[PDB]
This record gives sequence, C-alpha cells and structure tokens, in this order.
Amino acid sequence: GYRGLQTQAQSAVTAATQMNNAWDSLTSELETLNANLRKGIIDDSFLRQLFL
Amino acid sequence: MNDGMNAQSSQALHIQTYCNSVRQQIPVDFGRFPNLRESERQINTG
Amino acid sequence: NQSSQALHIQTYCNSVRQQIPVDFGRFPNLRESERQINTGLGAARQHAEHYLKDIQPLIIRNVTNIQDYFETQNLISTVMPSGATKEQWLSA
Amino acid sequence: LGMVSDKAKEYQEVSANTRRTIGSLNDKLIIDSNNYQLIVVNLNNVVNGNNG
Repeated sequence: GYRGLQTQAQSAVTAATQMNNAWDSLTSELETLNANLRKGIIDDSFLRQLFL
Repeated sequence: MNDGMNAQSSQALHIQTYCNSVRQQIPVDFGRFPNLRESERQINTG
Repeated sequence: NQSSQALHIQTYCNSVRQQIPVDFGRFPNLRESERQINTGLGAARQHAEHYLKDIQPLIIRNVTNIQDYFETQNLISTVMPSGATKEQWLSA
Repeated sequence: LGMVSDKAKEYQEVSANTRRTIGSLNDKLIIDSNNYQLIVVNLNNVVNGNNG
C-alpha cells in the first residue's frame, strides 16, 4: 500500500515539476514583453515599432 | 543556436529529474548501533 | 511510436553522458574490469560530445544549404526560356 | 502602452507567486514520498528478519 502511495507521489512530483516549468516560462515570456514594451516607450520613430 | 538550446533543454530535464530523485533519498538511523552515532549524524548532514 | 535516426543517436548520446564511473574497490577480482569499463565509458562520452556539439549540427547546416540551393534551382529550363540570349542561358 | 506594461508587471508578479505555491507543493509531495519509502524499507527489513 505504502509502495503504491510512494509511486503516486513520485508521479505527482513530475506533474508538479512540469507545472513549475510552465509558470516559469509564462513569467519569462511576460518579462520579455515588459522589456520589449519599456524600450519602445523610450524610443521615438522606427526603433519603437521594432520593439513593439 | 537551435543545437545548443535543445541539448541544454534535455540536459536540464535529466538534472531536474536527478534533483527531485535525490530529494526523495530518505535518511537512515543506526539508532540500534551505539558505535555508529557519529556515522548517522555525518550521513544525515551530508 | 518509430524515431528519426538523429533523435535515436541524440537519445543514446545524452544517455551515455549520464553513465557514471563505478569503483569495484571492495571486489579484488573486478579491479581490471572497473578500470577497463571506466576508460571505455570515458571514450564513449568523448564520441557523444563530438556527435552532439559538432556532427549533428554540421550535418543539419550542409543539408539546409542544399535545401535552399535546390529550392532556388527547382527545375532545369531544358528549352531556351522566353526573351534570352543563348549565351545568357549557357552562363546561368 | 504604459497601462498595458503596468498590468503585465502585476501579472508577472502573480505568475512568480503561483510558481512559489507549486514549489511548496513539490516539497510537500517530495517529503511525503520520502517518508513513504522510509516506512517501506523499515517494513521490508522487519519481514526479511522475521523470515530468518
């Protein structure tokens, strides 16, 4: 029974690690958009449209 | 760039797996052995 | 379910990288075995790093260039095409 | 754009928060699985002695 529970937890660990990577990716993607945005506000003409 | 990013991505998952696996490594207690008091603590710390 | 040739090697490569060195130090009869194994494992690792870091990438590059080339030169103009000199066709 | 940037920043912070939650969940599961394994080994030892 404990052995079966241990397997269930091991799988849940993989599932959780996956969810952690997913959120980490979303967080990074947001940071990139933020950086892309910020550099476009302190840009006037063509370099603004590039970052945008 | 693609070759380096991919190789790092498989490499990372391999370490990520090894990491969580080591976390599951349970501590052992030589509590029955009086002479292995230091051994148990040393092992636990490591 | 079957893998591409490259992916099969790519998997085998990373797998060999994970091959840990063993010490049969407790076993006196396995002394030569352990050293031999360790050495062979080390060499295999070298083969993989090369395959991964250089070989597969270089192969991809050459193929890509070839792909781009044939893309541009998709079909041979067997006949003198419309409004060109014979010399122009010969040069091309 | 500035408004959108601010909103994204808040969303980014929220994403980091969710990740932390996941991290805690991971640790909790890891600890559970480990304790389970420890019980299994303790039990295995009992039956492996008892059978001598």
